[PDB]
Amino acid sequence: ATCELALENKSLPGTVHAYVTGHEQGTDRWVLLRPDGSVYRPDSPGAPQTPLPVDCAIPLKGAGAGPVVMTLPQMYGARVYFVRDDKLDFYLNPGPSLVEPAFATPTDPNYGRTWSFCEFTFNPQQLYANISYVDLVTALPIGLTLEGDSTHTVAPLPDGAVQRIADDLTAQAASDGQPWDKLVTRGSDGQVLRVVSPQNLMAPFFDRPDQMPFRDLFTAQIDEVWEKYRSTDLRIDLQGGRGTLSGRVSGDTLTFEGGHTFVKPTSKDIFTCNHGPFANDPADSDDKKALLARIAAGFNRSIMLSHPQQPNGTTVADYYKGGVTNHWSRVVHANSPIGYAFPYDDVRPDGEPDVSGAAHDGNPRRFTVSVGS
Ligand SMILES: OC[C@H]1O[C@@H](O[C@@H]2[C@H](O)[C@H](O)O[C@H](CO)[C@H]2O)[C@@H](O)[C@@H](O)[C@@H]1O
Ligand SMILES: OC[C@H]1O[C@@H](O[C@@H]2[C@H](O)[C@H](O)O[C@H](CO)[C@H]2O)[C@@H](O)[C@@H](O)[C@@H]1O
Repeated sequence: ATCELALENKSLPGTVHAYVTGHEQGTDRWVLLRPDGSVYRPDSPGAPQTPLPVDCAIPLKGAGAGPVVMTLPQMYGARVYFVRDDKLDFYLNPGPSLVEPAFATPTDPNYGRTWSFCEFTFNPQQLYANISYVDLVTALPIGLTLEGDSTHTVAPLPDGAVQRIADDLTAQAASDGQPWDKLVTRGSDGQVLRVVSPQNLMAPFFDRPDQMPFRDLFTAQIDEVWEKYRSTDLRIDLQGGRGTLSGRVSGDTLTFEGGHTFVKPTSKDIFTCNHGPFANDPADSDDKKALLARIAAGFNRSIMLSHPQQPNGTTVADYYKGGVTNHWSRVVHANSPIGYAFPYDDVRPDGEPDVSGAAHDGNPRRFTVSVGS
């Protein structure tokens, strides 16, 4: 089966291009959709850093003129990119391995361009798409609509969001002296191109951790939490009817009934949600994995001291209070109507609404991706 892909520019002036990349079903082979509606499957190149030998930029009709509609073949690990005025430079490495534009590295050929992307997957069970602010927010916000069985819509960042986000974060940096302003990327014309989450600014310095930005942001708060739960229980509700598990800190290990163990975390762990006690290990039981997500979420939201039982009984109003918190997440949530801002933002108290930026349908007919408003 297939379905229609509709690319639209609602209101921006001039020229916008879209790119569709992914892996085709089972072959695992990199693949790009072509302006003419056909598929381009590159062969492995003769050298690294080889320019994409076919032009796969898809020109969008003018703002308001309607959509470019083509046939979407099934694929996974897929993306839709947009870029204004220019095109994007893609490359090939021996494999074939597609070299993707790196929003968070300043030497990248596209670093100064105005571009964005969202991620999707289309297998025979469903089309699943996702607007996510876990990594970046851009001056080219994407919204989408999926028609099939149901109709699902995901609202974009509103016009101007990325400027507000950049200003709020610079304002934060002015007060706490932390490198929040370095997450901003401004072109040559003064305009804001994107803002990136702290982990994307920290990962360069994983090599040299003694120079990592933000390395000591959470250090005091973490020690406060660990000392609290040396003398009283931390109750984590696994939810879904699985009930709660109580934990205590012995020395530097937080241990829950069932022998689930978490070492003292670092600011790095909290921001990545994937190191220290939050590293994903396939050798972990499901309870251990439930505990991990909820504890990472609570540190990001700074509710570990205020709420000994969580997430049930907490609300969004409890999140991101005080000087030391995940201000990236706080500010993105303030300036966006829906979508996640950090890797475990999906943790929510029972009864609270789903605020994920995903849309999915088991029988997709048209997948509309748009820019502008
Ligand atoms: O910016 C988000 C991250 O993109 C990552 O690539 C995604 C995953 O591999 C996922 O499975 O597939 C989607 C496309 O459907 C990709 O976007 C990953 O490469 C990260 O480095 C990157 O920060
Ligand atoms: O669309 C890309 C994003 O897809 C995500 O993984 C999906 C969900 O887990 C869903 O339940 O199952 C579908 C498979 O049909 C997955 O595509 C999401 O977890 C991201 O990693 C990814 O960027």
